[PDB]
Amino acid sequence: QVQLQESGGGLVQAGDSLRLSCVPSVRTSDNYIMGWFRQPPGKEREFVAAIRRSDGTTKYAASVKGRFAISRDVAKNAAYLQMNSLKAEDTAVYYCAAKYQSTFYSTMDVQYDYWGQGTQVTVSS
Amino acid sequence: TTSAGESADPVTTTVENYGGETQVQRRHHTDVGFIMDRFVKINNTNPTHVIDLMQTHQHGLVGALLRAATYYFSDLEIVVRHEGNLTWVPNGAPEAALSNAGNPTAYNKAPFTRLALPYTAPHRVLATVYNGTSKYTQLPASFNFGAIRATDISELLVRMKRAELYCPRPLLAVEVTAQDRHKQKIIAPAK
Amino acid sequence: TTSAGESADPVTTTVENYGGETQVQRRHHTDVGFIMDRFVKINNTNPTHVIDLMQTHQHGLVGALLRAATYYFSDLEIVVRHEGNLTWVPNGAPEAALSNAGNPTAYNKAPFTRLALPYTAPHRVLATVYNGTSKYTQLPASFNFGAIRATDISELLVRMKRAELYCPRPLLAVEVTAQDRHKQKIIAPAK
Amino acid sequence: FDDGKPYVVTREDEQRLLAKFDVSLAAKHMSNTYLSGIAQYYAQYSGTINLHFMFTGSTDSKARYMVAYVPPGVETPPDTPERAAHCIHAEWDTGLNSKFTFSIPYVSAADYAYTASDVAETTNVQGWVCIYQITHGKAQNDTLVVSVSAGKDFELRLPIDPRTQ
Amino acid sequence: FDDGKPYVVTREDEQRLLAKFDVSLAAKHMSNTYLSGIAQYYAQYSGTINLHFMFTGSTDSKARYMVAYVPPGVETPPDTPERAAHCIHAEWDTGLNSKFTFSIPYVSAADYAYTASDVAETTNVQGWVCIYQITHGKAQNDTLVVSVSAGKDFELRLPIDPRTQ
Amino acid sequence: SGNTGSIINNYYMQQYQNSMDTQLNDWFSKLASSAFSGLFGALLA
Amino acid sequence: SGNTGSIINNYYMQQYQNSMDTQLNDWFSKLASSAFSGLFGALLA
Amino acid sequence: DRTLTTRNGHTTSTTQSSVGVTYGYSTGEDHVSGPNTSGLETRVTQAERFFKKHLFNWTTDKPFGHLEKLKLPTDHKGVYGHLVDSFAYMRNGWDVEVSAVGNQFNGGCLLVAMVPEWKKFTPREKYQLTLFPHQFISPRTNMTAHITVPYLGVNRYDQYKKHKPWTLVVMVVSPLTTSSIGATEIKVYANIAPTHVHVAGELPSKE
Amino acid sequence: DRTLTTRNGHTTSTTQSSVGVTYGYSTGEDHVSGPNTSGLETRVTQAERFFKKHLFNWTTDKPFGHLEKLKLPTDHKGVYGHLVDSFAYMRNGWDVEVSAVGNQFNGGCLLVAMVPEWKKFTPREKYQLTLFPHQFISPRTNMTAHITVPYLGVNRYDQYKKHKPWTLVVMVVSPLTTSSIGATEIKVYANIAPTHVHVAGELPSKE
Repeated sequence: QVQLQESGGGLVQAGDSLRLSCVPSVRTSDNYIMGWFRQPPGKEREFVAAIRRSDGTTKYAASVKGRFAISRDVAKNAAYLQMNSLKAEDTAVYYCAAKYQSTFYSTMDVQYDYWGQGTQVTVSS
Repeated sequence: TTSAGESADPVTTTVENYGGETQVQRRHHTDVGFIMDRFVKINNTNPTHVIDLMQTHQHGLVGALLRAATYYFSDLEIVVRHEGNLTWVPNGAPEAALSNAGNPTAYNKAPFTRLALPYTAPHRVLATVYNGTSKYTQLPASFNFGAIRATDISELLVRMKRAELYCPRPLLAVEVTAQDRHKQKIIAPAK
Repeated sequence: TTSAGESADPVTTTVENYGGETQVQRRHHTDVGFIMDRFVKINNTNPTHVIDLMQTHQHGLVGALLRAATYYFSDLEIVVRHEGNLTWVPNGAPEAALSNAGNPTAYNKAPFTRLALPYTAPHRVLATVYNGTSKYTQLPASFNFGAIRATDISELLVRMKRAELYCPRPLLAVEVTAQDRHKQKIIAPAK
Repeated sequence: FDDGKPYVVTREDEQRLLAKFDVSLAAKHMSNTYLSGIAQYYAQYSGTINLHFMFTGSTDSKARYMVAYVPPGVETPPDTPERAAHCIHAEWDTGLNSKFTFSIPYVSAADYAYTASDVAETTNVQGWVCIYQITHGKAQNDTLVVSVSAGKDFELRLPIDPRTQ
Repeated sequence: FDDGKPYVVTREDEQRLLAKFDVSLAAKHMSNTYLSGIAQYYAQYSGTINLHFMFTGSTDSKARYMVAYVPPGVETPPDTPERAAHCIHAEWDTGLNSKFTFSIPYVSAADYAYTASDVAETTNVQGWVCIYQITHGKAQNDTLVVSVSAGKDFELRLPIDPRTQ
Repeated sequence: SGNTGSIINNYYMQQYQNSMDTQLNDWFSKLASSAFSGLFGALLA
Repeated sequence: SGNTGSIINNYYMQQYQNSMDTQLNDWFSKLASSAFSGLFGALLA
Repeated sequence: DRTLTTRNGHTTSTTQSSVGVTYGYSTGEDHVSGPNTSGLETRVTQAERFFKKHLFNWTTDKPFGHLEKLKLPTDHKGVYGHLVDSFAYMRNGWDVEVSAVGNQFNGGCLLVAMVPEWKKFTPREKYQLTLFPHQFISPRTNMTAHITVPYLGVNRYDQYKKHKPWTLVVMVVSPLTTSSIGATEIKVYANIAPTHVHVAGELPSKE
Repeated sequence: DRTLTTRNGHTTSTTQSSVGVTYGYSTGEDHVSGPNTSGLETRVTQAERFFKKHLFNWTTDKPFGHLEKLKLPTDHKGVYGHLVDSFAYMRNGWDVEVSAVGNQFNGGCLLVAMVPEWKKFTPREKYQLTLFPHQFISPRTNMTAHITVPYLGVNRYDQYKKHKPWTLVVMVVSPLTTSSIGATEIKVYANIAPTHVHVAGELPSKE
């Protein structure tokens, strides 16, 4: 059905910033929730930040609350995760996701539908 | 046909002017009551939303065809997808009235809620433009259909019932940059 | 009966020619409107599908009986099994119109969706074969019933309503390789 | 017919049996017909089936033909017109009118018949149709074209969808 | 028209072709019209399309114009009124009445036409409309304003919602 | 009227269930009914 | 009566389905029907 | 009894081996004036007349199923041709007459049919070519077939440089058999004439 | 009051400086069906429509008696042309309309006449050019002349590749006088349309 195209990964060192992007392949008229999951080396996947398509309702993790910022482009049908002031612990594999089926805030970080192959972000010190 | 242009009278020449034949036409699809009667999206919802029709997208079907009129009258239907109960207060109500169940409150069923609301504005007609103010770019605050409230609202749809439009205004199309015409992809079967 | 063969006139001899008796017949099941009115599968669905009836299987009941006519007219019914919403745009629409909810959009209920669509092609009849082109093996791109779109579509069924067929064409059966007749297994109770 | 021709040719032999085929819409001879192409999509049938015989020989070539309906009850069909003269048949020679239509009767036990032969079980449930060459004069390579259409009371009954898809 | 003006100016040249545009509600010349702004929200159309020509030159300036409908079937439109005189056309000069209305016919194969041109495929499905300057006397910078409205049997058919939102 | 078996009228108007035909002839029915039968020439039953 | 396609009457009264208009004229229909057609001056067909 | 004369315009064609006229799908045209042409169509009676065309040589080494086609309209050099390249939309039916002259001491059968919206036939589909308006040419009986067909298509008017609705087809049903006193070869010709020629949408000139 | 619209076929032409229509020698055609064509003539209504032509530039240095002619039929690139080269005998009249657009602050006079069986005029014979169907173009009053003439000749049908009965003539009567506020030059165009086009004797093709 829907495939996700990720962009903007790479390598930085501590203190810099990165910008991740993700655009879905089809532009159906749904209320999907673009989110970001990260999987640290030798650990399991976990939620980072999500955003709703209709409004700019953003969820966040306790780890990254003041640093990270997520936004959406209504025109280009995109979503961007602006990572700021990276820590050496932010090294992981970052995945996007879709979650088309239900769009309520209380469940905005539990069950996504389409993932799309992850990007590699490896910050140094 | 030749006529006085500066007088601004309407002139409708036919193909009969050179032997043709005007054919029978059916204009059921450009009827004002017909074309405005479809659900269209409102893409900025809040925990508390004031139903203002000028919040429809300006380039949608209903959004643009509504911007192409100065005044209008309509009832309304809304399709809300919410968590918890949904309270509706009419036009003119305090904002604190939205926390009580004496007002129309809908206890949420599974998919969503579909209601029909009347026209409660104190004016005979509503307007899309206003030249001036109403206190002692921005329309008067009484140009709305009420307000809704839930713990969080996911989507809102609206539908104009018994719609009436007055005093038409410009309605534009996408502009052609350098082509001879605006070319785009049209649906066609595979293979 | 004996007749001039090369004149190509139809001749129907009876069993009365040698003492028999023509019996009463009922042909309700070979009625064109009756036999084409059943749901048949479309086995190539996409996230975006353009409804073209020449995508039914060529050896199915409706597929083959449709290939056995030059022209046809029909309304339509579709049964779609999708995720998310299902948008439908009529014949002639841009492909970008399929991302907006001003068009017929179906919010998915549990099992599937069953709709009824009209005939929106600009021609009086559609065709299964075309001898030539339409731009300045492949039919014109205007030979369709619209397009649908969802995040992914699992199955699509179509049904022809008020079907009319014109100008019949060859309709073949499976060929017999070396036998005296084509023998196959027929249902029979166990034991 | 054999070699995939719509016609049977007169034979310079002692054999007077031109062609023979089962009364079945699934026969090898009817595999390329419209009646068969329609009948493949139904379960049962009943009624008349017409055969047309068009002679395409020269003017100086004469012949006399015969067609017989051999209902089921014998193991093998007859191969002599003298022996098949005891069935339902018809004879006709060649002349000004070059076409001849013979109507196969629907004679059976049940009111309907299957439009598909079940399995490798032999001896078709309905009979056979046997075309004979009574005689011919100076007709060495002249042919007789055969075609089939539905009768006045023909009928197909129960729609199905049997092909592998 | 060119430079984004509602009018065409007489030319001190050998060229007698003022303007030319496709018969399409998605044309570059109709991009700023109300007929086009409405027609963008429908799939198909049919019927008449009226053009109005208002002359805004002085009293001491005369001219004679011509408009032709060039249906599809040629690769390039004609650029001479002598060659475009074989289409459907009309001529008119300037005088007391400063307006002129010409009605574009709906002539095609199908009963309806798309209100949107498909892809970079060339040679618009409907024809062109060509405005010519037959002659003019002492009309150096005088203009001719063009506008369009719907005809008596015009019609839009199937509502859609095609804009990116 | 093919393959519809309910006796009650439809809930929706005819204008919405399907499209409407406008005006401005079964060939093969007449071509089969006008077929030749009987015999040709004389008969001696 | 725009975009409603059921033949059966409504289950709810008119007083509850929508509001009620009180009293105390299509301009553009008349402005288009009163348009000029034909010709001006004489004709030589 | 089998003497027929057809007159199309100022042209006639007589045959004494007539077997009848076959009407396909209709005995007369439907409404030529519709809403798509907006009252601006006209009829041309100078274009409705016969013109010749050579189809094929019927030799004895051609087996059953040998197909020859001719898409209509063809390359016309007369008034019909200037009509086709002078107007944008045309419509007309056809009145076809095929002749294969040998002698009565030949044998064989030809199938002359008019197929709408031609597409190449598979070897098994040629057994059903008699689903279209057709006639047979048997040297035993006749030398001339005659079919008359209306105009049909998805559109009421056609652009013949883009689409060809009709196609004339001649198939060998029974191979030609000759003897010492029969014609060793047969040449097949067509005599076609458009019917009810209506035009619309005059085009600019090229000069 | 001086507004005229002529519609010939699917083509129109409006003028607001009309001065009337001049009929020459007849107000309508005579018998188109005669004994020389033996009942085999037909009328073509698709050929009766306007086509443009450029006559001359009316400058101030052209004195009285400056003659410009245009023999009709001209080199036609549309349906009329294929008619002329497709049939052997034709006949039709003419409906001519000449326009010389300057402005009302010019001076001069033009003579637009339709001369049958043209022959070159001597300088003294140009004083009598008003014996033929004619009109004047004076920038003072009008910008458009309009004459309508029937078909005439020694024969009822004509072979236009051999004979041209009619000729359009424009003569300078009074030289163009311009001022600082008048048009310094005037270009003259013709808008001609055949009338009652009948043809006979279809010709073979060239292809």
